[PDB]
Amino acid sequence: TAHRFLFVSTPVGPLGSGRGGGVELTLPNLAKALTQRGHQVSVLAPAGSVLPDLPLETVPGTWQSTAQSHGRATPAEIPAESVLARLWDRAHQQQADFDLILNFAYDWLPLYLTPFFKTPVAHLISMGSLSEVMDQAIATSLDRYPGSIAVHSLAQAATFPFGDRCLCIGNALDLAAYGFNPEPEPVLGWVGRIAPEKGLEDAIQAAQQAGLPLRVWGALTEPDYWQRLQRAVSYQGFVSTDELQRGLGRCQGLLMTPKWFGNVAIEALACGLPVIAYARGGPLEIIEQGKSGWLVEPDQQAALVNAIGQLSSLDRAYCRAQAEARFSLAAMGQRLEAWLLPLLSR
Amino acid sequence: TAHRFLFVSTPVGPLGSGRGGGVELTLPNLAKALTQRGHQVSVLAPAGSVLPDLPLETVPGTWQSTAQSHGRATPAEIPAESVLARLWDRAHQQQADFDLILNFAYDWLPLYLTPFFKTPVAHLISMGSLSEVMDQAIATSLDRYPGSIAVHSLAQAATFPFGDRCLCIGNALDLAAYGFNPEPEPVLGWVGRIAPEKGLEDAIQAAQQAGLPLRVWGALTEPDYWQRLQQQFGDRAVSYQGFVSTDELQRGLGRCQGLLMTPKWVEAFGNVAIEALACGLPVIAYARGGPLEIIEQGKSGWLVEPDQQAALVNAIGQLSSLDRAYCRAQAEARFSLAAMGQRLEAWLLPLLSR
Ligand SMILES: C[C@H](O)[C@H](O)C1=Nc2c(nc(N)[nH]c2=O)NC1
Ligand SMILES: C[C@H](O)[C@H](O)C1=Nc2c(nc(N)[nH]c2=O)NC1
Repeated sequence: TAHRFLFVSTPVGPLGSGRGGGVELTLPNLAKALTQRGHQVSVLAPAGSVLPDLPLETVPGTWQSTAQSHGRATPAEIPAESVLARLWDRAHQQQADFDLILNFAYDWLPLYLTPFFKTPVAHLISMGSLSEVMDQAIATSLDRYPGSIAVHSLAQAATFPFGDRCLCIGNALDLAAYGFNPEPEPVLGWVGRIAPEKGLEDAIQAAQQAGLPLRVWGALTEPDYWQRLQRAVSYQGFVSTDELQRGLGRCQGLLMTPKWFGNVAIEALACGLPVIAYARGGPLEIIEQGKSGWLVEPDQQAALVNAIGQLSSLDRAYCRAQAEARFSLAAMGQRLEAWLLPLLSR
Repeated sequence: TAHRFLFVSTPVGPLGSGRGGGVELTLPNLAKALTQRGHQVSVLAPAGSVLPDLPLETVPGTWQSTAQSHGRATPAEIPAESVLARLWDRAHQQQADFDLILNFAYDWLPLYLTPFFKTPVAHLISMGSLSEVMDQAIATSLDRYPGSIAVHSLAQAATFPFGDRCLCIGNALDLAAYGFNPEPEPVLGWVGRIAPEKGLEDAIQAAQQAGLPLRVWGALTEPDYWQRLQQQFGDRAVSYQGFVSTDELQRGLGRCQGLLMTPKWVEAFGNVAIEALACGLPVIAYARGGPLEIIEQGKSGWLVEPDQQAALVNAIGQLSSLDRAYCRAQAEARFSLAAMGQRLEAWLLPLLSR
């Protein structure tokens, strides 16, 4: 019995714009994870979204603000011509053409709508607790529909008082499309949305360690920013994952310095690129200290320097071995089936 | 054929508190207007609500911010522990116990949720255009579910582009609570919140000049304002006659020769003109918004030029031309529960499926 799934993406931005964060990696990988087992998976996402191979349906409208831009007492916002609202209205309309509906939005409304749907609606939470309304909505969903919530990390699960009631699936990626290369060259990678404050700001600043360039990937937003330390910093634009990975794989190490998934680490490993992260949040469950990467104290600009000088120690083939050992699609396949299948009956 | 209805109140505040606004009068009245015609009506409302003779279930939560205090580009807010969201969740729980659910809340969420219900949801919009997100929600609802949206006035409909596709049910009240009084005292009425920038100094000035003392009705939050009113006018000029209730209002109001109605906002539908007619009171109102379709000019009242003393003074000196018996007959004819019942049935019975 092959089942039919509908994935409703994040409303902060179009899939494959770079603006939807880590959902743009996880959504297609978890989709591919089920299609490989003979399931049908169809995606619904904001207008402007791109997705190879997969039945996609898009809807135009106003993007949802970022959640890490609002307090804890701040309410859920539904602006005019909300894309989120129209995404869900749309899912509701076709609910009977599907066996289950998985939501990837870190948003109140999808959770709230769960009992209003006849088709079972499972939810994959992507961030820690940020809002009171959001935690209350996840909790209400659990209470009525147990097992229907999931998470990637336990450090994510632990920010919730209902934390132990959420499943863990962790995170995967399509290993086949990442080429592991030994050829390293003194470069250094960094991969994300190049925001006003993501880790430049203040992680390039620790690229001085051996005056190393820091080749920067990521979708460039429309506004400007720019020059401190006079311009040894090799740049890149957005580009597909396959162009990313060739350009990335040939780094000596990848840096991560977010404020606190973050399933970028996991891409670097798939190329045998050792990760230097802050010993904080997600990275701790991905990186194995002084083996696949370094996990240093946050906010030093000194610890990182040292970490970057110790890269040659780490076996690059080991990084690639971990990535395969844990983070395959085939394993994430089973874990999704041991999450969703039971909800088709309960 | 009788049916079962579920009425879901406003999330701005409890019923029986003053915070729910005109829903505090509309909801019971429309409810009563169906029960006195065979139907059953239940009510869902926020924690604290007081509502007699009618099955009431109350719901805990944060109240919803009044829509008029937000601008047009502002989003819809759903706060943590929202009474609004919990109301509509509870309604959906019991949806199969009723033939139709009628929403009284001026908010995005109940409108968005209409296709998500198997039981028909009808919406009584209570204010004029305020937001982009609310206007589009009603618009969407109109398209998919024509005949689903009702309004109190054409003046309020006129604020929306799609106003022509809304139904005007007007308004009603329980006439038996209001005593017709054909012989009033030499006094004038004014009803509403006692604060600055609310129309009262206009009504005091025009009353005094006319040679009649004014009697007032409503909430006084700032005593310094009241003493300041006495300072610059007269101790005789204006007289507190209590808060509003409804039985105290119809007692005290019927005794006046006229209601001076001098509001600022571009409506004030505003129940009070209807209630004044119920006691056989002629209304002297500003010629704008709701009263333009309430008062028949020169027969049940006078519609006058806004913010102008001479215009009130002239209307006051023509109150005696107006038959108080007529004021009552138009309240009986246009604003009765009996009359609202057919309109509600004209509107809601076609919306029933099965
Ligand atoms: C990966 C993560 O889900 C993504 O970066 C974000 N998603 C969301 C967000 N904010 C909201 N309101 N909703 C989301 O789904 N901010 C960031
Ligand atoms: C009758 C009048 O419309 C009522 O007092 C109000 N209701 C509401 C309001 N604001 C919102 N958001 N919702 C309501 O139902 N402001 C005033």
